[PDB]
Amino acid sequence: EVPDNPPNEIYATAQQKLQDGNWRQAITQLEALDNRYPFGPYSQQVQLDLIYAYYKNADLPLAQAAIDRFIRLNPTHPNIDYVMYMRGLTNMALDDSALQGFFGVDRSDRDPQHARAAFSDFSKLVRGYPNSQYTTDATKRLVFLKDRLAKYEYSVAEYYTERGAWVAVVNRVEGMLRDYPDTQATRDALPLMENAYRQMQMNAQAEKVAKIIAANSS
Amino acid sequence: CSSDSRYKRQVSGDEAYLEAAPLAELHAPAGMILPVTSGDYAIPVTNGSGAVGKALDIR
Amino acid sequence: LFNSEEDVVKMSPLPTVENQFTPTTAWSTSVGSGIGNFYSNLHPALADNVVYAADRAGLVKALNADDGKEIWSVSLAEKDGWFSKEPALLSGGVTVSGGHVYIGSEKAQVYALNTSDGTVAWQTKVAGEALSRPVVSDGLVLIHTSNGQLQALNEADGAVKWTVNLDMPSLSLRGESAPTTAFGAAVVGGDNGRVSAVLMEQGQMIWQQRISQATGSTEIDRLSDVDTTPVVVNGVVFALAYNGNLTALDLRSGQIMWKRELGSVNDFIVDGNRIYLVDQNDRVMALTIDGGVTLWTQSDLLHRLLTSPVLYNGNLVVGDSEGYLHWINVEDGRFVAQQKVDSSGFQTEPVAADGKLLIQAKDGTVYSITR
Amino acid sequence: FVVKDIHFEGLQRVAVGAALLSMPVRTGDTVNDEDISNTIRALFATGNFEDVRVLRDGDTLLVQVKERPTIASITFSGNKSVKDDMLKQNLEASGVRVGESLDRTTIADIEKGLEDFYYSVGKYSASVKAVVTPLPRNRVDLKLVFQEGVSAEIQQINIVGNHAFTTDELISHFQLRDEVPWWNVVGDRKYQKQKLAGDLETLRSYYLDRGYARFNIDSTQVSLTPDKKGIYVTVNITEGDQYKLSGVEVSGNLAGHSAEIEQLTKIEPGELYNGTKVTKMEDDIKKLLGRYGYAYPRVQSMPEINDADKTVKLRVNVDAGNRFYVRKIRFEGNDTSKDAVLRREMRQMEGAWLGSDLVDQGKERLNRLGFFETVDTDTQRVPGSPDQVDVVYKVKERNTGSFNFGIGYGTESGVSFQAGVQQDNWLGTGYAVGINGTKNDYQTYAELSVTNPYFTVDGVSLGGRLFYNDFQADDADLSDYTNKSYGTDVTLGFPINEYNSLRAGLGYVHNSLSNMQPQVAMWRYLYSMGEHPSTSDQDNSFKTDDFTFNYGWTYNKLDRGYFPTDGSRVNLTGKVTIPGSDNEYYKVTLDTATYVPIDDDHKWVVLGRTRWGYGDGLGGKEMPFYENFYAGGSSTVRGFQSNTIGPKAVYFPHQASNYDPDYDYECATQDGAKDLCKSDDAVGGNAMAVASLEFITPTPFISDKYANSVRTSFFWDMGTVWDTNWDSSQYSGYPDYSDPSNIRMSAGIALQWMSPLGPLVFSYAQPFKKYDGDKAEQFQFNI
Amino acid sequence: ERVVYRPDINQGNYLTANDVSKIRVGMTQQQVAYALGTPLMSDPFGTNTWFYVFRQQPGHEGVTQQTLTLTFNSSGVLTNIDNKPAL
Repeated sequence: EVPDNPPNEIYATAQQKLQDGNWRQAITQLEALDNRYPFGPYSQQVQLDLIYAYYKNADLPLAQAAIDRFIRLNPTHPNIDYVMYMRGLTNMALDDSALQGFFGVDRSDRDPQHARAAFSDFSKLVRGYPNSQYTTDATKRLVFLKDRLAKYEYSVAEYYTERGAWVAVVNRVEGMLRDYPDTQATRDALPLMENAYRQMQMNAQAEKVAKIIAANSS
Repeated sequence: CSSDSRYKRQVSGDEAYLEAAPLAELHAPAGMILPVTSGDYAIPVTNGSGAVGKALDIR
Repeated sequence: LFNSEEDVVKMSPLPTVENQFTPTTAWSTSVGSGIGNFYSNLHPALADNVVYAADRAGLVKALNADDGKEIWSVSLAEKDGWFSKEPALLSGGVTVSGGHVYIGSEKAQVYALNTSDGTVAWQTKVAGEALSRPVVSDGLVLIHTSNGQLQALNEADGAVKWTVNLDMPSLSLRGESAPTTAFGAAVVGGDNGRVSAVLMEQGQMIWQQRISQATGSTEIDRLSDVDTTPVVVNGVVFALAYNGNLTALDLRSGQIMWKRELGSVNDFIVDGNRIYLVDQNDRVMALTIDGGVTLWTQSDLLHRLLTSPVLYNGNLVVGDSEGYLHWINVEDGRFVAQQKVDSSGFQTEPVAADGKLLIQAKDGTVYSITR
Repeated sequence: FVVKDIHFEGLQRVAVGAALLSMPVRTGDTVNDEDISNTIRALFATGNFEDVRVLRDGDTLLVQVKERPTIASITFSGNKSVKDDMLKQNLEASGVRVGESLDRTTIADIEKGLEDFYYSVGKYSASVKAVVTPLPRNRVDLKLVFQEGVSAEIQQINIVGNHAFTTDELISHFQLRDEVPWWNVVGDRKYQKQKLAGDLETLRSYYLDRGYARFNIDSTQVSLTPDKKGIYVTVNITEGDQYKLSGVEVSGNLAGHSAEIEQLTKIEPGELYNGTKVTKMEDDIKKLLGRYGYAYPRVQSMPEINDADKTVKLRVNVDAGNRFYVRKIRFEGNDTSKDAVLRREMRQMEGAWLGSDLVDQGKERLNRLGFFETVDTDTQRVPGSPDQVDVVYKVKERNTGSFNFGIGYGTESGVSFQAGVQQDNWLGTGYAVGINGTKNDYQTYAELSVTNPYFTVDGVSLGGRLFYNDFQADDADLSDYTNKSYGTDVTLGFPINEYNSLRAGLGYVHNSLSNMQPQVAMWRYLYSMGEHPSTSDQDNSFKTDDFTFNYGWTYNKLDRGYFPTDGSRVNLTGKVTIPGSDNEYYKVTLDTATYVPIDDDHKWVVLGRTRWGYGDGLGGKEMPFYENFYAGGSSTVRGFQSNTIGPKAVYFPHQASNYDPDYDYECATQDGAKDLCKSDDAVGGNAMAVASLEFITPTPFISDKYANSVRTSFFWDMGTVWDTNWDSSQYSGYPDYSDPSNIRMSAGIALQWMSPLGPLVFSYAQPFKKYDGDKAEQFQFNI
Repeated sequence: ERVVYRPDINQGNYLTANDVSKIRVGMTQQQVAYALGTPLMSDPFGTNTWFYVFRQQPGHEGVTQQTLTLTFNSSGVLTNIDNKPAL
């Protein structure tokens, strides 16, 4: 797909095949301008344009690889915030996404193992670039990137209330407490540790958790 | 390829992370307190700008 | 599948098949299957008009050297072994001195068979299977085995006089590693690329010169089968390293008179100032003894895996592992005769004795050749 | 001289400044002719510069550089079986690759390094030449010819130095093949030094359990036989003497388990010393302490070899951890399921001391989950915690459910459809959900099958089945074989043993038939039913509400839940009737699935498959004609058509069977053939003996990424179905199946395709031995 | 209901009666932690109370229990070893 030119014509194909929407064409030119010439001046912009080719082609592992090809090779661009935008968003869709969500089929009970990354890479956005043009989009994702990480811990907190592992309830809930300070499922985790304690004959500790619910009613 | 009936938009897909706003904060009463902000999931929500989710610009 | 998973070796043919002095056989006197396809250091011996020959399956013969008929025909169907009447697997060659057919077997044993009847007058355990023919001399039965050991067995009665380590082949670096007694030292190379003098009276290393390397940093292959055992002429150790690196050095000090210490020499003799040698191309070349000046060379038997270039019937004789015998000019490399008395090929050096050419092929076992 | 300008001529991976800083005559520094000579070498010290010509215009330098950045391609040739990536790696070890700077010093560093790579593969007989093929603007190509002569094969290992524990039994734990003459080709025997490394320690464990605690290998020396294949290894060993495991001195942190640890170290004092049992008695203690909450059970037997009586004494030094270790566990790799679906599959419970077995059996339930691809874990220590280890079960899940269908063509008729789909582990629940059924122009079928596999968390498996077949066969009407069948079977799975697991069920079989076919064996069972239905017409009805009791048994001695390779699972399922049933009968059936590896790489695996059944009346009755056994294509004997294998009925002298359609579905009726007309369809028998004989095979062109999920399997599938209660008087001039020997056979290859919808098996198979009434479609695809 | 016998459900994390004898009121947390290690549950809103609490049911024939808490003070010095039997 790449004509062997100087990389600028290969960039001239690349930026036009970006505007084509043919990322399949655009990735090949965005790479092979830099493959035979690893001295492209827009290579940091290529590493922006590659994710812009990758994410709009849904190439989230390659978009994460272009982040590494941005960060290791040329992070001189202060679009690291864009890269921290294009990392916390890239690990977001790569964690748990399907076409089943037209009427509400579950995807938060699943493993948020890459939504764990999508929180932190957006957390690197809102910390390493707190005033940046992308912190606001991160903040909207980051709340689901805590709460789906909360509701999965709630999904572990719920079964030990069912199984009878009441120690493991308290280990699940107070971890969900100390991690997630505002998620409602943490208030839903809250009476389980109490009802764990009543099964574990710590009803004094449970009534303290019932006092927590009394002030986490607010 | 495309549908021979030339019809799209029959599904909306998953976009739920795009809109999540911080829920009702937990207020631990004194003597019953637990430090709820130990992990990074007490989000460093900061002053930055732009639209929400993925609809914001991608260079 | 397995027609494609296996692979093959490459060789070259033998030009100039000659019959000018028309080569014949003196008598064909086969033992059985002899040295076999695994390279053993089994070569037969001829003494007293009686070719005391042997094969690794056990049958040690006494071929009466007019027709090669077995004077005695006994077997070394193995007695200690790990099973009664196992094949002998004669790793060392047939040494005959006195009333013993000394043959080193792969049981780390040198069976010494009474040459009147081939019965074991003694046998003695060595350390490891024999990379060397048992060099029986000076009251000693000297073997350089695959573990680098100079085993000195007692010659007439059998007793390990000493076993001392030498240049040690780390693998079974196949080749004649043998200790040759010279000036009071069992002057010995060693199949890892050195040459050395080791005091023959008790096994004391007089010197050892690293001639070249083997199994590392000058890497030798699986076809690498090169003697380091010295052929000392004029008090000068003319020998090789294991990669074929030819050298000429002092006998009891090791000081290099000249060298071809880059060489690919497989087999070599020192014919005056014409060192006839087999390079890794399996080709004949005469080198000097004040240097390695090529007086003449020959590639008319190219990649025909040569024996040692010997002199018999007025021509330079060498066999191969393809069954070709050759009668080379002793000067510049002309086939004067060519005999394919076998086709299996000659893993023995030609025993040009009794005015004949007693040759033991690997499976087309002992013939004798005249022209 | 002092430079005022440098002419930087040709870099292509080097900067102008990166050249300049490499120049000691950088623009502004002094220039000397030695400093010019210091510049050619230091620009060569960039490693990217093929030639450097530092010249100057008085002092103003002109540095003519030839360079070797990006290698534009690398060409491989002469590699018949070794792949180019294996040839790429040692080339990459020499600091060159495509799109990277060449170094012409590293040309032979590829080649001999690949020969040293060829040295490792059981070859050395190989040469490489890295041919630098230049390309535009500086670029290059590494053309790599591969002059590989020949790899080695193990010929004859010569073990030296043992005569009291003889060499011949030390050769006994190896295995090779023979006979490749191009027309009787069998196997290969290629030499590997790493296999030979495993060969020598197998010799060590060969000695160690006999008593030989002084066994050692003196040296090991492989032949450089000039055949370039010859492997003849001079292995000097010292066999040592036998010893006696004569006493145990178990010690250390036995963690309060001193008795049961000593039960693990129970020996015969004076048994011929078994160092393998000594090895076995050590990790015996480790599983015991691991189940007792000690994740770090450091056990060290010291067999102090007491040569004075030719014995050993077993100084066992044991060091357990501390009381608990399971604080919590984590689940990772569950992107399509809930964690509780696999937490109900797990048996190690948090807030407890560690049960090492409780981890693995729960992982074995995960190994028999089927909605997994691997079961791995991260049993990581909570640091600074003698009672805590957190077990991150990082497993890999697998897709759920599969579709099935059997229609021939759509949009060609009325409202008519055939359904069927699986959603076992429904959206991550564990619920085995598979529902089929078909409302057509011949039937209206609905069938439901659901399972709550964990009604309780003991393995109590609430599985229910329903079916409702509004089936009339609708040739014109009810006139041709109505069979309305409906009922249920709700069952429960429970491990009495988790290998030996029990099955039971209750069969409510409400059948409502009318105008059944005039077949002789069809009326024969109805004659045994006490009815006397009309031979001359399909006008007769049959309502049987059979109340039957089912049973069965599971054997589970087989590894995986989705792609097994070794073991056997035996699967009983039978039935019987009760007082209250409309027919008093029984029927027993049993299947097995045995997995034996041909070679122990488990990619050549025998698949032991057979099917046997039998049924009869409990007393005065018969196992029903709708309970007869069938086979054919799209089955384990496939290559035929569907329902072709079995006994064959015969239409009676038959008439207008409430109007059999006029010369349509002629069943000896008023539409011709009014006689005892031979019916080539499988009426089936009360017994069955059919089987499948298939082999797991590797594929070298389908990648073993998924040639281990594509199970390429040839077969010679044969089998017979027959009737032990067959009337050879009613079928005297007809197919008689009282004989059990009615062998059909169809041989071919099945092609399993692990899709996103799971395994998809398609096949072609030619019948080479058939029998009565076999219809054959040689291409048999199974969705 | 009408269940004859059920397979049991267990949950450990408990101090034994030997573990009560190793400790005493006055003992630092760490002298407990040298012999009895860490609990798998402690007090997340009060003082140092090391919960070692056991649960088991004997197959729908009631339910057994062994709560054993270690209420140390804020300094980790033990103030209460509350052994509680079956509920």
